[PDB]
Amino acid sequence: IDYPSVSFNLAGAKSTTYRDFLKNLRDRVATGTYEVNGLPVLRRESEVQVKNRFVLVRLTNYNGDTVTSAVDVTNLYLVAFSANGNSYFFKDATELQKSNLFLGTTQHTLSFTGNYDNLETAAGTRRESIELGPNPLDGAITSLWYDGGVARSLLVLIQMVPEAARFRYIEQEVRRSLQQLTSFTPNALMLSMENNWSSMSLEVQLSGDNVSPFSGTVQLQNYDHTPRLVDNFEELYKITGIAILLFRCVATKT
Amino acid sequence: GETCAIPAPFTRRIVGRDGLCVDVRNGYDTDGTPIQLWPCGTQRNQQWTFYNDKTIRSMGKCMTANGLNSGSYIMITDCSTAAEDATKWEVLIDGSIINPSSGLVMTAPSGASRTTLLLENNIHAASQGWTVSNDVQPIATLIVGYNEMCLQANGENNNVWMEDCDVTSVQQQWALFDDRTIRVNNSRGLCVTSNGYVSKDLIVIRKCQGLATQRWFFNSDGSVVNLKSTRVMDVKESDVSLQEVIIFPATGNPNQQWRTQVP
Ligand SMILES: *[C@@H]1O[C@H](CO)[C@@H](O[C@@H]2O[C@H](CO)[C@@H](O)[C@H](O)[C@H]2NC(C)=O)[C@H](O)[C@H]1NC(C)=O
Ligand SMILES: OC[C@H]1O[C@@H](O)[C@H](O)[C@@H](O)[C@H]1O
Ligand SMILES: OC[C@H]1O[C@@H](O)[C@H](O)[C@@H](O)[C@H]1O
Repeated sequence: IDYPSVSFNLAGAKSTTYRDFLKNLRDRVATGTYEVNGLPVLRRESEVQVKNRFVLVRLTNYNGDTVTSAVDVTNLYLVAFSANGNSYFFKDATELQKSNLFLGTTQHTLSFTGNYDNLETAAGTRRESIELGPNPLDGAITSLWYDGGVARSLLVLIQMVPEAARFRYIEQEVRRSLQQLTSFTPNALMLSMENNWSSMSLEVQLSGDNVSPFSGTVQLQNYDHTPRLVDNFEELYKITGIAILLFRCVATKT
Repeated sequence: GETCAIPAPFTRRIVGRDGLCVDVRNGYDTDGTPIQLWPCGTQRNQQWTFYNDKTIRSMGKCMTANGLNSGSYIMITDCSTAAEDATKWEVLIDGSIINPSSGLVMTAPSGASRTTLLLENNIHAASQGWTVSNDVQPIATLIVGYNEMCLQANGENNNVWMEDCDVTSVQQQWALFDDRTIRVNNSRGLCVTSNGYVSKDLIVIRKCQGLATQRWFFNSDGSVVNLKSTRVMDVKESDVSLQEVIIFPATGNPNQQWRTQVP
């Protein structure tokens, strides 16, 4: 299975290079016949071929080293990564991926699984502490290729690549750091907006296309940790800037 | 697959002109009471429930178009007695409260308090902008376009160009009104008014008047276009040095993409 791939070389990469790198990783999973106000609804396992299920991402740090990770075309999750003929899979890791994920490399299995609730645990640290940006991305990349791969490092790439294409907000955030060679830490907003991807996913498919109002609400948060319940599409995009929707249901007002 | 659970009756507010919410005159639930503008607040005559039948009713009385022709004002009344094709509505993402049958949309002739609403011809103007939510407070955020620069406003009746993003500066702070008009956060009395409908027209910052050139729909694709024409707000020749933001057909090129980056 010659799985496709989207590569991003940290080697003197500009911000405009980040915007394109994400657009590629996006279109690689945006291929489908289901839209809503513009944003697409990633396909489901029920209709995803074993030769189109995954997509690789080659992230090369400053030292030239390159690490490739597989992102599920269904939920845009990180299933595994490989560095120096060394692939690593989570505890659960559905046997469906391993069977055709990095086939031809020394397989590995972490003691934890893919999900913030777990990752943050297997690192004695929360995302609100882990920093992101050019350098943090490099060090995180090195920590994987060199130290095999531990939570922390992954927590950086996840919010710096998949979660970066899901929400354009996080993009312009890492776009300012990539260009200004600066770093930062997820704020109450950025964090909350990425903790309700599924919730805000059904509120868009539930209301239906063209329908601005939302049946329910999304408990987002401001920088001051103040509750910001979004109940409409526009108000949602203007803040989060969502660009990808996780299939939670199909339209009804057909 | 799995169809979506038929949404239940949810209650929200409706703003769409200078930051005023559509309120039921005097608050009387009696049939016939017209609908108009009034400062948002805690009141039953301002909260509206949305049902599957596409009927928005406050106090328990469905919002119906008194008449059925360009000019007919709006008001409430018993859902059972009022005409069916006059009680249904449609809240599009363009902020336009249209009426399937009459094909007309809710219109606010003036942002002045008490201004009685009235279904008028749909011409895509900042007068027909309407956002439903419990938060009447507009969004405060910047707009990064090309070269990671932010679109900053200067003085009244003056073009808008991209300057080095300065969060502290107020000359780059914007307020996304619910009426679908972008006004400078500082003096929320000036909206980003275009200068025409023909591609290659400048975009300055002048007073708000529900103008059609002041209608902005943040396309999910990232572009910021006006409702009337398909023209998009971008940077001339992708060159920010020109200090000229204009309207141009959707090309899909970077210099046509924007992003409201919160406060
Ligand atoms: C956007 O501008 C408004 C005023 O137009 C700022 O509001 C402040 O907070 C309230 C609400 O308006 C009022 O007391 C004043 O108008 C403002 N000053 C203070 C001290 O509160 C609002 O802060 C601005 N938004 C941003 C992000 O700066
Ligand atoms: O818009 C007219 C207004 O009239 C007032 O008398 C009433 O208290 C308000 O709730 C509103 O109905
Ligand atoms: O160069 C002429 C035009 O080219 C378009 O692609 C761009 O979106 C416009 O903003 C303008 O630059």
